[PDB]
Amino acid sequence: ALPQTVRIGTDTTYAPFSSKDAKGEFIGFDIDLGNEMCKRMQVKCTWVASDFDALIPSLKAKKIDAIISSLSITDKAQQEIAFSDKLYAADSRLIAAKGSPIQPTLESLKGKHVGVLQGSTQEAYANDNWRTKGVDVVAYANQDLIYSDLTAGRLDAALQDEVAASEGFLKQPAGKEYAFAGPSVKDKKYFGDGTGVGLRKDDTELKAAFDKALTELRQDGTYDKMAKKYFDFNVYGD
Ligand SMILES: NC(=[NH2+])NCCC[C@H](N)C(=O)O
Ligand code: NA
Repeated sequence: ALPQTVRIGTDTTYAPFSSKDAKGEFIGFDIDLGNEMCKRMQVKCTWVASDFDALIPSLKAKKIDAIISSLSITDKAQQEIAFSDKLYAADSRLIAAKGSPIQPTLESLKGKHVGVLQGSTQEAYANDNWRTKGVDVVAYANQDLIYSDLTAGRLDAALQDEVAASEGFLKQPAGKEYAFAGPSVKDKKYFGDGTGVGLRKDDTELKAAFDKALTELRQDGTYDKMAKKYFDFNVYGD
């Protein structure tokens, strides 16, 4: 027994998953997935923009009903909220200036300024592994601020979801001087297993509804066709 309107929170500074076009309309793979699921659920949905670190608290306060915002399914997150089945895979990777020697290692990063999104898995990773050991880890309200501070030369590097960095910055005008610094950083504990719809633990029926719709759009090929708009690779992963 779902609500008539499902309110979905997202942070719109994470192309190609969630961002705003020139008119301020919400666009991206997340938006397409959410709208497609809502359609199949036969509910109305309202998109709600907010800073990433506000999403889980807004959810718990019932100011939104769901989060679709490249939110990784982690053990930690599941202490607070529930998730749909996996929407797509999301590894983390560092970016730095082209021809930077930088690596995602303590040895490389000590004394350098590294940007992370506040409230993200990447902030947790960097705070635990890098900030404690003397890396200047800087946390930001949103990812656009990070990209800006990076191109302004205030940051040496930045850690975020690999596909967001690549499609949303590196392959975009602002990022032509930049590249990945080292390989993706795999850490089961911190980065979880792909992303999913974030939900209140007790909203069992909403989760089942989302899961049902997600299954169905994967089954009839809609998932792959939508994904093809953004990616020429297997975004879903395993
Ligand atoms: N729309 C966004 N800004 N998403 C950031 C997601 C970062 C990371 N995957 C996390 O779950 O913490
Ligand atoms: Na599947």
